[PDB]
Amino acid sequence: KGWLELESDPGLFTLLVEDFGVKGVQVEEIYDLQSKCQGPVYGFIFLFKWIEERRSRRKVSTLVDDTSVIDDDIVNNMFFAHQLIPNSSATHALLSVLLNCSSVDLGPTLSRMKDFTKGFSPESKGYAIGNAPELAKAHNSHARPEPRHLPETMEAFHFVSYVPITGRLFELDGLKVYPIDHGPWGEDEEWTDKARRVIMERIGLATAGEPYHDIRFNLMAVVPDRRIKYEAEACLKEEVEKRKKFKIDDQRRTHNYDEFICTFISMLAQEGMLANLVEQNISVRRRQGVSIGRLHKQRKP
Amino acid sequence: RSRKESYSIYVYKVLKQVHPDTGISSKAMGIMNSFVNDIFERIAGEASRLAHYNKRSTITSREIQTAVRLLLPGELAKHAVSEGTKAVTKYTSS
Amino acid sequence: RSRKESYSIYVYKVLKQVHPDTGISSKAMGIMNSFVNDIFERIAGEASRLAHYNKRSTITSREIQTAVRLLLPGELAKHAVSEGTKAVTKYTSS
Amino acid sequence: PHRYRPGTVALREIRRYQKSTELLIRKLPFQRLVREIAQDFKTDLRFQSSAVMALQEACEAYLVGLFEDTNLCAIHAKRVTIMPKDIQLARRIRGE
Amino acid sequence: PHRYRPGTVALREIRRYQKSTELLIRKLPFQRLVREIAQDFKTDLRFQSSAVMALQEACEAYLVGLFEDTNLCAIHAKRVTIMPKDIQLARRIRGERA
Amino acid sequence: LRDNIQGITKPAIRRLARRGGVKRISGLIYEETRGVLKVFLENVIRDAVTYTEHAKRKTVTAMDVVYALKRQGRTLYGFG
Amino acid sequence: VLRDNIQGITKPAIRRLARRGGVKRISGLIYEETRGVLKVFLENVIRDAVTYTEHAKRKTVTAMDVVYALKRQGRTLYGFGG
Amino acid sequence: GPPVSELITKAVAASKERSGVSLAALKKALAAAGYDVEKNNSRIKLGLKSLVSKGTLVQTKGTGASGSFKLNK
Amino acid sequence: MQIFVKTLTGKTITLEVEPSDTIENVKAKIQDKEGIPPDQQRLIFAGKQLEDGRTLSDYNIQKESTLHLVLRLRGG
Amino acid sequence: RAKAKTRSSRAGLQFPVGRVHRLLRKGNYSERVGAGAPVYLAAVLEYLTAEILELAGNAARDNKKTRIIPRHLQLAIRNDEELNKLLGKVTIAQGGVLPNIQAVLLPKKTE
Amino acid sequence: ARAKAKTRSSRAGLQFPVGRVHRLLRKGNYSERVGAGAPVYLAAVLEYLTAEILELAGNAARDNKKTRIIPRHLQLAIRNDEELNKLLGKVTIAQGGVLPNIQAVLLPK
Amino acid sequence: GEEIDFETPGSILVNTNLRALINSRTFHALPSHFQQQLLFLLPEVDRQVGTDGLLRLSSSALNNEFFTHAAQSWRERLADGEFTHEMQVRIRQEMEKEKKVEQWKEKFF
DNA sequence: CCGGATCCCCTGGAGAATCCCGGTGCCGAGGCCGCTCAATTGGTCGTAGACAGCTCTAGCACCGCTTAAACGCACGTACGCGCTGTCCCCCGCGTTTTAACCGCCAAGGGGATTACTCCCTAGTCTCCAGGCACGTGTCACATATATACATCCTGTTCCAGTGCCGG
DNA sequence: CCGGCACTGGAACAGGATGTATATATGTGACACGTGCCTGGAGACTAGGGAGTAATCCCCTTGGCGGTTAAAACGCGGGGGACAGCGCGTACGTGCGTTTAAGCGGTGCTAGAGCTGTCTACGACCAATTGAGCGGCCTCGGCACCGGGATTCTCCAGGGGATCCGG
Repeated sequence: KGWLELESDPGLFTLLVEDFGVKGVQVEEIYDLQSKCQGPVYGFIFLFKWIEERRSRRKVSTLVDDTSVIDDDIVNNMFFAHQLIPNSSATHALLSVLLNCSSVDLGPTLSRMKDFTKGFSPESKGYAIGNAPELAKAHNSHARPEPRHLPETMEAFHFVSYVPITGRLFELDGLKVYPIDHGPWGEDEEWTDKARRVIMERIGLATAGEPYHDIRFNLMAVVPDRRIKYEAEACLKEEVEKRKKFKIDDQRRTHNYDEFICTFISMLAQEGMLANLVEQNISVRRRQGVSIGRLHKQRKP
Repeated sequence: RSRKESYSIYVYKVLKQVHPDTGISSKAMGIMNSFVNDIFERIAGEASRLAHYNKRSTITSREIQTAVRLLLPGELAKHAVSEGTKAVTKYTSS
Repeated sequence: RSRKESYSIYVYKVLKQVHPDTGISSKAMGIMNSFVNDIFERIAGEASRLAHYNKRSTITSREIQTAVRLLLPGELAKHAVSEGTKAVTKYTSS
Repeated sequence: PHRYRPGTVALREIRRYQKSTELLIRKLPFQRLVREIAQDFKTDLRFQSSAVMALQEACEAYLVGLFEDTNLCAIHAKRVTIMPKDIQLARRIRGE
Repeated sequence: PHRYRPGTVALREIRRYQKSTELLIRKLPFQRLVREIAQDFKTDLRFQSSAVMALQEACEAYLVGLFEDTNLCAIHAKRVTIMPKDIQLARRIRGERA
Repeated sequence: LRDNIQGITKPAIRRLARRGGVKRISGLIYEETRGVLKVFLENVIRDAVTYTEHAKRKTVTAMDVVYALKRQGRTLYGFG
Repeated sequence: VLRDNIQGITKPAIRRLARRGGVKRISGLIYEETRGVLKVFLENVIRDAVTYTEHAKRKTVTAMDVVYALKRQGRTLYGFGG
Repeated sequence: GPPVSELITKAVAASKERSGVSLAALKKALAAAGYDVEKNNSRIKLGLKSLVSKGTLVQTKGTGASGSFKLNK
Repeated sequence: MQIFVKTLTGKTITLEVEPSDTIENVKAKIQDKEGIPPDQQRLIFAGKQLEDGRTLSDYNIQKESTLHLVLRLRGG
Repeated sequence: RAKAKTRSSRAGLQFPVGRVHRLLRKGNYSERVGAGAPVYLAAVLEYLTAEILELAGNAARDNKKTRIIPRHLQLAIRNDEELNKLLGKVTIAQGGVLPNIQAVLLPKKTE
Repeated sequence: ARAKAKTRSSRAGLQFPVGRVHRLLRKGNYSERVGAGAPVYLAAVLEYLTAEILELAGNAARDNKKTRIIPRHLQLAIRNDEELNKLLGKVTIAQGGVLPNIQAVLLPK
Repeated sequence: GEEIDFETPGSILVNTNLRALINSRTFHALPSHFQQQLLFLLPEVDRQVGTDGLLRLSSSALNNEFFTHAAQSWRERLADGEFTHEMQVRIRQEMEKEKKVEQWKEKFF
């Protein structure tokens, strides 16, 4: 069970959902939370800094909260999964968004997975979700290669999914045992304003002050793909150029540069002129208690 | 034979309520009791100094909160202040 | 307004006793007053701790002697103890 | 002209500053630093002139001792120039 | 026949004493030293077993901290072996010497 | 008021080093020392303001600063 | 009467204490200075403990007196009282 | 009195080893022979400057005075 | 010559950027002031993602205008 | 007379409020002691004890032991950043010092 | 009828006040009761320390050809004496400065 | 010396900014055959064909933020000293040992 | 053999820093007066502990046995300490600039003061159950033993250098 | 001009030796839970002073503005110190045999820790009151600053003095 770390990028998620087989969906990075977006049909994915210090200092939390779901029928109908895989939070949130909405042309593998898992229990459902070869391959294809060499405390971040399954905003978390129901919307808004308000209050309770207090959050909105909307042409040109540049970024991100850098430095050293420019482009100031040297030497008696 | 006051029972109850399957031998238990006594003495002394500096003849919850903020560093002080405020609110309400 | 308690005149009298022809500045007088207050507070706190350790609710000459011995180092402490004992004996005689 | 060798003026400054007790840090720039640091703790906060002077004097005393420890660390390492490495070692030994 | 080069057994002992918390100082000679020192203050002085154990624990912790400070000074001085110079430097920095 | 840590000028650090007995001063240490000050004040003012927050006062007095310094073991003489 | 037992803190003991401190190489002059520093620290702590015991009209140094003496110097010890 | 060149040449030749002779070895040989080295060691370095260009003594791996010197073949 | 940068949470930060400067120095200043690595944030101008390797004058960023900082980090 | 219950249980707290109040009265820190001050002090003490015991239990589970030894307490106090500064001038008997290991970095994400 | 209200300081023959020290001890919340001889002893110790410090400061001023004691003189007097330096090694003196401490290595060869 | 030091962190590559060390002008100041050989160790997106059909790099193919992040990570790993052979061998052994235990869970996933 | 020219140590003079004397002014240190408030003196009363007596307990002394560890010696080796070299970076100095500071003025903010009251906790009484000392069952672990794996060290093996000589 | 045969060193690897973590089995002392009780915590009620609050005075803090430099900033030459490389030798790490005494276990004594009862003197509390100490004012001498010499410290220049080279 490798499941390497995944980077949270809009183009990365767009390419990932394209690899999933679904054609009419993508993600967008909203910038202003006080603005209004058009057609935010699908749910929101929110990256927040997950720290267990609060839970350790608030150990009395296993009790059922007021916003927590009481019955099991709606949980059985909707797609909610626990965190049984170490690094499936991104996939958990993405599948929570995709499988809890209609009018979507899901991929054949995703369609048969949803059909098989329709009407199930969240624990074994998530366990079956984790045991998928195509899902793991898709996750690892877009996964960064550099973190796999690190193990050769930690700032962890987690996704939460906001979705209007039955006209009410439900929050889905990988680590939370029970989803919390806190969407009373359904009067005049298109579910966007309530999501913005809940994000605002989450940020307020997160920091509640002027100091940064480790300000690391990222909100993304799942939206139908704009290519078909623009087809049915400056908008088409900008959409296709964004798609191409994002695809290039995804291709470039997954390649490790260790061998390239090593080869470049070795070629410069064997060429002879390296010792010139490496002597001039020095970042740290010299004669500051740092032992800088041993470039062209052996040091083996 | 006289009796000696200690926090052994309360600390063990806290341990049970946080780690039901974990125990403490009576060699590090004395260490925990000494830590509790030292923290209590430091907080009480800081509260007494705060009362004396402001010409206060009584030690209220505000003095204890100020002593906790001064002594405990980082988010430990904030969490302790929140817990103390919640406990005081629950005690006053009931 | 309100009277301020300070050892300015006492320090000046002591200085005249030891150095009749040497004066003192306002900043030096304030520093001396702060030093006297700090030493008094530290010795009183040490004596209070000594009384509390032995379950004593009163502060006698022994507590102050022990505080002086613990705080002041070596020959300075010895001379301070001698001077305090002489003062106590003179007070008892008269 | 007449230029002193590197070090003589430094020794003269050491002798002059150790023989005087003026304020090495300018009062007004330090006061603004105190005001801006206290802003994060409590806004709309006033500072007495005596409080600012006392805080500046305390910082002067703290920094002088830190620099003395830094110089001793440099001397221990067969070096004369003080370095950030020396300050880090001095603060780590003192527990800061 | 077979032996370890210098720097390996020392590291193994360092790891062993980092993972263990026994009394490195023998209890009886330390207690006897405490008794000898407690004669210039008051003669015919008795010491409890808990008191001498606490004294030994405190002295061991203080010496471990001092040795850590001296090792830090030696690493700062681009040296591996510790000398009395770094001991004096650490004592001065901590304020014990001056 | 922002970015006033630069108010502690390089010669001001030089004067402090000369007072401490320093012949030669490095460059990057000029950025280091201010940072140390940027910690020390945060370790003192935060205490003093706390005293200011306890006496129901909106100004910082000299005695509060003296108390804050005394709490950390750096007792100050001449202000109370 | 016993005199001059500072050698009871033997060279292997100092070596092991430095090993716990992360020291891998120890010079021959470290042991004497370490013994002197330990003797000074013991003298200070024992003087404080003796003063505490004499204040209490006692001639037996209890563990609580040692803890108080250590705490008065900023080196309070846990596990022998409060 | 006598020039330092021939005596340092004899000192470096007396090694009878493939490895070169260092400056410390020259200093200790001169001290044993009974020559003023502490007050004229820098002058000894100047002596090297009088023969390095000559070609009768070549540095092995070191640069300048520091290093080891060997007789040219 | 000043500039304002917003965050997704609405926090406002003030930076000093020359008109002929580049966004790499802006990221370096951001890292210096708040501490996040420069590679973990991206600049946004009127909803357009800033491209690395281009100066401020390339996209015509006016003085005292507003930009956005979107924090692209790792996770799950 | 109604049922007599301790003030500690009134506030839903484990540490004894009455014992803290009695110690404050006997400690003579001030002429008067407030009603809510013992509750606040006991709550702070209980929170600190709970945090220390939880960290010690985590260390013991890392050590595969069901009892908390002085080694576990020393590791818990020294590893934590805020507790180390609070207890930077204390000594723990049979506690030792932190070894030189890099196994602390473990981004575990599980139920 | 009523005897002269002589001060306890005059009775015990010390300059520092006794009534003020006793009042501060009683109002300082140190202990429930305060003995009769404790304030006298504490005031005597304070007077001894003040006299020693003032004598050293006066000696420093005479060495400096100054008639008026300044904070610099107090700092010099406190730091020069080993016992006072140990007593006040963790204190800050306003307008006091530091002693001239230049090592041998600092001086040119 | 003879070989360029890549193993020990003592080399100045950790303290040297690879962003300034490697640039478009630096790459264009290299022999053509070396550049052609090195381009084969790069992704497909950053390589295109011009009028002559030879492999060419884009404007942002080398001075983008991701390359700088990769270089910084390489410098950090140099600081950790993970490129040394004495630890590279045990890294290889650790990587190979995983396949020994994966043979039981291969048939289930 | 004895005139060249290079580098080393001593003194002298120019130049900057600082002591040393004397004048001037200014401002606060100490003395004095008025007041007021709290320290003295007197007396009473409550209880903290001083002191003598009893109990018991753990600290000291001593003996023996076992073996873990310290000691001393040997030997190797590698690390700290010169010694030298390099080169580049703060020091010192000159010129520019720039804002700190002294002085003044003004507004008002809240810190301190006085009065009023009110309610909150010390104090006392009585009840009762929470936790402490004690006793007892049980299991977590310190210990022991055997085995396999990870390091360490050294001895052996395969690949890259010189040195020779006439088509 | 140049390469098969006769020499080496140096990166890589294999095997023995050592230490350590892991898998079971022991028996054990210390930890966890039940029990008697008794004393300290809790429920009621009172009262008296400390604290909360309103109104007010003015001390002091904040804000602003005009000069004046004292001091910070910037630029350049360069001296010398930070850093690197090299060599050495001696001091320390590692190992082993030996001696020591540390540690464990049982025995005995007893001097002192700790608890208790009396009763006494010592300290808290309240009135009267009065002298010492605090607040405000004044003046005159000690010190900061000024300037002029005179002395002292720094650094570079001139030159006695030891030394290898060539007809």
